[PDB]
Amino acid sequence: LGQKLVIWGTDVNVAACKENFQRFLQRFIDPLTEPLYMQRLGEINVIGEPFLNVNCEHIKSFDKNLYRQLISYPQEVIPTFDMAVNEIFFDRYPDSILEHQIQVRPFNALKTKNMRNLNPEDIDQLITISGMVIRTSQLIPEMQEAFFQCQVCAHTTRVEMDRGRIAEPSVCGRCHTTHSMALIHNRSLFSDKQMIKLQESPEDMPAGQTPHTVILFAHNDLVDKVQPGDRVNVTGIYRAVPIRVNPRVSNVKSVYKTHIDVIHYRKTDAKSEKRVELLKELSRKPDIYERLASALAPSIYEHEDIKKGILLQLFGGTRKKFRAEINILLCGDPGTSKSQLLQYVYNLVPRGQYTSGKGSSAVGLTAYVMKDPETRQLVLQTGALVLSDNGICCIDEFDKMNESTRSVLHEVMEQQTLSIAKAGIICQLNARTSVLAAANPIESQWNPKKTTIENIQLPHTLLSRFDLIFLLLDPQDEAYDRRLAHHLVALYYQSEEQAEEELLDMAVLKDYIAYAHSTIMPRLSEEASQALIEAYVDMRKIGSSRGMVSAYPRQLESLIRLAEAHAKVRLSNKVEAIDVEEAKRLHREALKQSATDPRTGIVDISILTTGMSATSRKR
Amino acid sequence: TRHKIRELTSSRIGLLTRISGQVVRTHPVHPELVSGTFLCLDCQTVIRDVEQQFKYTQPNICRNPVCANRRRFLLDTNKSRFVDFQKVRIQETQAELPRGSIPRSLEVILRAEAVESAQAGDKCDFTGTLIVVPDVSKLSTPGARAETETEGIRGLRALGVRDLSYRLVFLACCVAPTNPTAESIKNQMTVKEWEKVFEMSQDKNLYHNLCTSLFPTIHGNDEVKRGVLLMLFGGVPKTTGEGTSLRGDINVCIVGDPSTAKSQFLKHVEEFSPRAVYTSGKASSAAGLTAAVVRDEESHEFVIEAGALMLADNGVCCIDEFDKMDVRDQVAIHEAMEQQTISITKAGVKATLNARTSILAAANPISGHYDRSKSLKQNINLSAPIMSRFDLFFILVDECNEVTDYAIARRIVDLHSRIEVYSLDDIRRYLLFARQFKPKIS
Amino acid sequence: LDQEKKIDDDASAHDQLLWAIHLSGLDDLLLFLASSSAEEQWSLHVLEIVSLMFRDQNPEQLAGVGQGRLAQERSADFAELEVLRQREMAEKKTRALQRGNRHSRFGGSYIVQGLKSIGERDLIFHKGLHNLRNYSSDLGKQPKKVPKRRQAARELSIQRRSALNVRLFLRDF
DNA sequence: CACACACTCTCCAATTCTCTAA
DNA sequence: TTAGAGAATTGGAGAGTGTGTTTTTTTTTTTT
Ligand SMILES: [Zn+2]
Ligand SMILES: [Zn+2]
Repeated sequence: LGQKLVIWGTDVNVAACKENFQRFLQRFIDPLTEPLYMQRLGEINVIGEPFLNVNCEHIKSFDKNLYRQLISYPQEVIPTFDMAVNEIFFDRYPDSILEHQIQVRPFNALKTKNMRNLNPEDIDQLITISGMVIRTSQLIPEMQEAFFQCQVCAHTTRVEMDRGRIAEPSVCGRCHTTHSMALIHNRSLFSDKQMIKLQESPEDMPAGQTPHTVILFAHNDLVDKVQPGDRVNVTGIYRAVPIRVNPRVSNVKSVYKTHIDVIHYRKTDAKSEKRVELLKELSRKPDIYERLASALAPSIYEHEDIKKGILLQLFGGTRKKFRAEINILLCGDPGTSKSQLLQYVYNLVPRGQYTSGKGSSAVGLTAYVMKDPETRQLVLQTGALVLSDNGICCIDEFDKMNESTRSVLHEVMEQQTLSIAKAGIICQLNARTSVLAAANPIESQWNPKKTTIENIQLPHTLLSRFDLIFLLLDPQDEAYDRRLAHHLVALYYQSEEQAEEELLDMAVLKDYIAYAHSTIMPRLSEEASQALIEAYVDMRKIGSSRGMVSAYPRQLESLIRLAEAHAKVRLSNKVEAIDVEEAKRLHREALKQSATDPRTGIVDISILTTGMSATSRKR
Repeated sequence: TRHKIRELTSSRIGLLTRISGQVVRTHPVHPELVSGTFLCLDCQTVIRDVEQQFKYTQPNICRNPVCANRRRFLLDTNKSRFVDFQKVRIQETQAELPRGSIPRSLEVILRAEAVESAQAGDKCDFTGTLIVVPDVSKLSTPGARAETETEGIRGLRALGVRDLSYRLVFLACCVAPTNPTAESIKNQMTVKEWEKVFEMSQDKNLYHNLCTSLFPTIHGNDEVKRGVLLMLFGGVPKTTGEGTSLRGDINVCIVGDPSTAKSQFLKHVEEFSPRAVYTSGKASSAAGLTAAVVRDEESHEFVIEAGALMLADNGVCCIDEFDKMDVRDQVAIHEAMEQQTISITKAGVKATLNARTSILAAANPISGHYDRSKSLKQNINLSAPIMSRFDLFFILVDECNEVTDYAIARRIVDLHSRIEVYSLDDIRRYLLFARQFKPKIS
Repeated sequence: LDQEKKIDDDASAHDQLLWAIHLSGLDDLLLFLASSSAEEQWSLHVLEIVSLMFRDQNPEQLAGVGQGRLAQERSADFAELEVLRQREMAEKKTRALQRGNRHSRFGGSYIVQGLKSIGERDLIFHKGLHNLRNYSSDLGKQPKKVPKRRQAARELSIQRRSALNVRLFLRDF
């Protein structure tokens, strides 16, 4: 009987606790009006989730003693609260159906302890701690009901798990043969379980100390909700269990291993027609192209055409070998704005990636095969170019990638695939990634006596695959320096209003790009076709002088990509002469910056081969 | 319904389920005892159809009702029943992998007819059931003793004082790809396909029709289109009376400026044909166009990583940037082109590997522009032994013609706008049908 | 029946034997021997043959096998499978609600103040409130090993029907 | 080695067989 | 005729016995 039940050696009455929690559910209307948690139990009826999250601050404000009993004795109290919630969910809404009994999930919003100060006095208390997940194990199947069958006579029985053990039948009731009941593993019933290793956050550490870690266990319906690298305030019971000295011996070490029996996660670092009509109205705004290009990278100064090219890359061409991915190269001295621009723009798009061209990159450009450490089996770890299969890949310090990386990147940029024949695996992974690059000069400074390919020492076989190449060196003008200094002073005086304006611009920019990807598919108009043919023929007519080649058809395909991207920027859905002229302008400016021989200006052969005519005529 | 690998929770145990995944490793095929036939050692009765589960289980009572024996049994391997057995490691396919997360791996088990149909790297749909598999090392039995971080269950007689853990395994009853000889051709060819290949064989000027259909994006270069088409059809390989081969595959090289359509030819060929490979002259791996020798830390022992020509064995290898090989590949290319083999002899491996491959090379002349005053030998850096390997050399030079430039631009633009004589599937079927013929010489 | 472990109306070896008897027409000779008065010494043997012919069957089911019984039994099999599955699902949900929604090692212990243990102190309960909701004082116990001379008798047969064609032939017989 | 499987061996007692009274 | 007390046979609980339990040097190929 409920009224006779009392927590063991505790004098807390279970029925009183249940009724007090029901009173909390009934009366708590005031988080700052129906009760908040009865509103949530109205929502759960249609949402269908099997849990009710509740705030321990709310419980404490309603009743100090109930909160204290929850914190002190969660192992008994939380099942009591579950029974209370499942009674209320059929007192109200009595005709409802739900596949599982509701699980209450108490939590304090902030940490009650930090993991360095956990003590044995905290054992079996409800606590919550802040941390970062280091590793997350495979889904462990944990038994909850053992199904036994008689080997002789096929009689079956079911027995509950007591405290992890099984009360094996020892004799079959329907034929009385001893030791004849056999556990049928796949007829038994299992719940989900997973181990999570949690490290304290870096700011919480003492000065120069290595991290402490704690083990978490998350069970059914709360199992796979966290990933490595994320941050969480995790609420659970601080358990202490014995560990056996040897797997074949039941002696246990005197020192108990501890872990967190997880009850609630709260991720702390992860974060419509109105949106559609706002974006549609914004697409008709005058100079929307310049508006979006200026919204790109507010911290960076004056680089208009670079931002415009990055915008056209982020919008991309029309998908349908018909590669629509626009390739962009940034080129300039170390310490300049290109690295900051890459580190900004990679998080501005879904499916994006950022990596270094050097061997210290966390995720390499090439796919490889490794032994997964937690299980020591082979796993095909694909590279960043493959993980960014429909997004931008930001390759910083592009220039100094080794020859194998150069070859596989050439393969990716030309074929939009990455072939691997490593360890018996033979497969051709898709990589429709938009390569955005940042390349330094080989020496410490840019050399105006030399063109881009000779300064950066990259092959023409890679440089000719890029749609646009831009120079990020700064002028030596005192007006430029003074304007840059005023801009940097404004960045120093950046305040909350500028931050909110920049974040509003960032949000609408992300939404605009995603919507344009989702719905816009530009297609050629007749004037677009005539303009593109005219552009290619005109830029080929320059070759009448000196008998040189001044263009090649991949330039035309690049212009098609850029025009389609510009049409997608303004949500036209049909590409026409306005887009084609902007594509021509930006493309010609990129060639003017990149393909300029110092002796004669722009010359197209610099991209086709290294060593332009003014250099090669030494021999 | 197809489930993701992430959705294989314990609630899915025992249910029919379909998943998609990429195979990573395939283990050897073994015989698995499905049901033992046992002999009772102290009354000589045979017991048939003893089902097994996971630990090898002999029967626990004698079939002879009055017999007291419960341990002394002997397996009859000859009258027992076995099934073919393989386990394969898969992982999440590329489409299913969540962002910024390690790929999740799963052990699939294949039985009977499915025991080698899936190989590593293949993207395959598996149908079957998620099962739970015990830690069989922990279980002692009358048949065999035990063989000895999480807690696990307790309390079973067979388990003793140990604790039993569990792991999830997908018992696949079927496997298929996620997206898909003379006897085989004769069986596969349906009546429409027979009529189509017959009409193509009787098609007058099938030469130009196939050239146009296979290379519609290419402007001009009819001779090069014809040569590459003949490369696809190929010659008859032969074996001398002394067991020495005569090459049947031809090899074609296309030299041209970087501004011309030499890469377009290779891309069209590799898009069209099955089993073909595209590669640069420079290697994107330790192995290049030919094999290389690498240690693996699983044994700290040398093995051979295969190159592009071996992957293109019995096929076509398109090699762009042919002029810029490494010395190892450039030397081994001599054997591969003519002898159609690669003979590696290094520490821990001796192997004559097969490269029965037709090569479509694309080359850049020195100084970019093809100089007509210079000979082709002076234009390219390929050595005379290499140049003798090729059956055909073709030259693509970027003329400054206004009409040609307008035609190229028009072809690109109107083809790009069009996308929304023969289809490539028809050409594939006719080519596979035609390659079974072995013309004699009159 | 380890090898003849055969389902509701799959033809057993006995069914095939009876069908062979029917096709050979020896059933007509048995009927002639039973109906004829000239050779009544074989009547006892023919009674034995008939008694061995009918072993799985019972007359109430056998007499009702009309020509249209196959379609009826198809629908009956589907209905029986449906009710069996629904019954099993209901039993599963009763077991699921009996145990809690927390995992097995989710601890916590209670005292029932008004209930004496086998000693003088109150009982301490460990299996959770949901097991206390319908408490029984034999939850953790095992059954007793009753000795061989004390065990009850059990049925020597279970009612697998013979194949429907054999049932029609046996009804006609 | 000291703590667990597997087997043998011993005597206690649990249940039935047989004789007697109600 | 039906039910309880004394004697006989066999199940099995328990005691005893036997057995089982990263880090350095040297090489080789390939990467620059
Ligand atoms: Zn049984
Ligand atoms: Zn026996």
